[PDB]
Amino acid sequence: RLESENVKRLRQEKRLSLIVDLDQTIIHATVDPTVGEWMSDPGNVNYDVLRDVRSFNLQEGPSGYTSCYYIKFRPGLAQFLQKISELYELHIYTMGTKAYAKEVAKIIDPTGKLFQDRVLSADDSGSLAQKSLRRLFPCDTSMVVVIDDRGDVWDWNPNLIKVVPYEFFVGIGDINSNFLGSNREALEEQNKERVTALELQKSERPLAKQQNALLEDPSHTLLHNRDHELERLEKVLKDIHAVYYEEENDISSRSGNHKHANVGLIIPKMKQKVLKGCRLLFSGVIPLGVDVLSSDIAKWAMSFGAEVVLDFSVPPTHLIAAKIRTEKVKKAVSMGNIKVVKLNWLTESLSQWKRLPESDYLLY
Ligand SMILES: [Mg+2]
Repeated sequence: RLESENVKRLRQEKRLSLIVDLDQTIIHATVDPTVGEWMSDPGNVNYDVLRDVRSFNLQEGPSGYTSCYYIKFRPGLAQFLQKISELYELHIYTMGTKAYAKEVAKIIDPTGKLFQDRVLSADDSGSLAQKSLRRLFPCDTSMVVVIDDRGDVWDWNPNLIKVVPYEFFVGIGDINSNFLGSNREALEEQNKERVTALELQKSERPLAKQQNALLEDPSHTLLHNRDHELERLEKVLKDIHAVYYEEENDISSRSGNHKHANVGLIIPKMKQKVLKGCRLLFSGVIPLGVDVLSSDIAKWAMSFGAEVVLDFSVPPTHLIAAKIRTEKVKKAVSMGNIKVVKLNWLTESLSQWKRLPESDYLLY
C-alpha cells in the first residue's frame, strides 16, 4: 500500500515528514483594507515593511462574499522552506478553507515543487476543531513532525513543535480560528459567522485605528519586522532530523531493520531538558473553576520538563503570578526560596527553548 511505502521511500531519501500550519506559523493574514492603502503609498511609514506582502481575492459563501486577503510571509520563509524541504517532505495542514490554502500555496509554492498537492484544509481534514496526525499517517507516526502556533488543536501531541504565533499585523489575530474547539454548526450558520467577522474587520480598520493612536501620541510606526523565529526553528528541525537518523541507523542495524526510531520519543527528550527541576505553582493565571493540570499552559510547561503543583505542601520553585495582591504571592514571598515571576517568564522561556533569567520577570 501507499503508507508503508512512503515510510520506506522517506528513509531512502533520508527525510522525515513535516506538517506545516499556515496562519500565524509561516504567514499572517488580514482583510483590513488599510494594508492596501499603505502598500500603495511609497511615502507611508509602513510601506517599506509591506513591500513583500502579497494579496489575493476570494469569493466566499452562498452569497459569494468577496474579500481581498493581505498575506505577510514570515521573515526568511523562502530560505527556510528550501533548506527544510531537503530534510523533510512538506505538507500543509490548515483550518482555513481549501480555496484559502490553495491561494497561499500559489504564492509560496508557485510550481508546486515544495508541497505538490499535499495540502489539507478545513474542507477535507475531517474536523473544524482539532488536527490529527492520523489524517495523514494513520498507522505510523514515527517520522512526522508538526510545526504549529497552537498546541491545543493538536492536543499537545509529542510530535508537535509549537512555534511563537506570528503577529505582524498588530492587533489582528487568526482570521481562520472562528470555529476552533466548537461543535459543527450548520453550513448556513458557519457562513453567516465568517462573513460577519470579515465584514467587521474591514469596517473597523483596526490597523488604521492603532496607527492613528500612535501618531497622535520609528516608535510611531505601527508595523515592524522583528521576527527571527524561522532561523531558530530551522536549527531545531535540523537537530531532530539528525538525531532521528542516527538513532534509526543504530536501532535498525541492531534489529535487522525490524525496529525503528520515533520522533515522538526523540522530541520529548529534547524538550524536557529545558525546565527540568522546575516545580510551578500558578496564581491568577488559570480561571477560577478551570482544571489546572489539563490547561494548555500546564501541558505546554510539562512538555518542557516542568512539574506543576497546586499548593505549597511541597514548595514550588516558581510562582507564576498574574496579579500581585494574592495570598499565594504573600505566602511565596514570606516562605522565601520561591521565585515569583510574571507569566511572561514561562511563555518566553518555553518559546525560546531556554530558561530565561527570572530576575528579568519580577512582578512589583
Ligand atoms: Mg495557526
